[PDB]
Amino acid sequence: WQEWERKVDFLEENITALLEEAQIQQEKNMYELQ
Amino acid sequence: WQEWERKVDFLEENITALLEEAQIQQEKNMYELQ
Amino acid sequence: WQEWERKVDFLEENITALLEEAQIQQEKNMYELQ
Amino acid sequence: AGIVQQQQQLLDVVKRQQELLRLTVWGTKNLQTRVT
Amino acid sequence: AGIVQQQQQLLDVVKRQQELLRLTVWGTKNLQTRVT
Amino acid sequence: AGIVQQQQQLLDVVKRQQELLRLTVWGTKNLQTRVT
Repeated sequence: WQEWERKVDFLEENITALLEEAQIQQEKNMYELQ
Repeated sequence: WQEWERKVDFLEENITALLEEAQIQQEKNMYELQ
Repeated sequence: WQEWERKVDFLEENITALLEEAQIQQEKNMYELQ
Repeated sequence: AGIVQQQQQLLDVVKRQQELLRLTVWGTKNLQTRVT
Repeated sequence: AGIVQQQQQLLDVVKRQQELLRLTVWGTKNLQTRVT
Repeated sequence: AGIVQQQQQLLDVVKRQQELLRLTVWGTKNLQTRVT
């Protein structure tokens, strides 16, 4: 459970950052489709 | 736990909504290339 | 909990497989669109 | 045709992840009922 | 457009799925604390 | 080719989520065994 906790915490921090980039890239797709 | 539940119950309904509408916008894009 | 467990195990394996397939299409897209 | 095709596969996996998410919330709700 | 749109809808689901996942990890943590 | 990369990122996200999800499920199962 000790290892589990730091793995889920990182995975959470990871996906959050990834979710930002995913949005930013999305912001560029329609910003640049034309 | 009271607000917790209230939240996961709203998220569930939300996601099912997005998934539903996504299936729609998906089939629209399918018959469109056509 | 008996059935529950049987379904999470299956779904976990199923999703990991669907993801792998998406990898094949992702590749064709990397190729084609380029 | 290939981007949309991937979109169907992407939406297909996200649907199943939800089924799995629902199952985990059920367990959590269930354990919660008892532990409480 | 219609697909760059489907791209957003997909991003929204995962965004929402993460919101739900967070809460579920919070529940697991809470129960784990009391159960032990 | 703007969307293809974005489709890879969304792919990587669902993958990270699946990993986190599997971990969450292990916790749900583990608690379950302790409770019963």
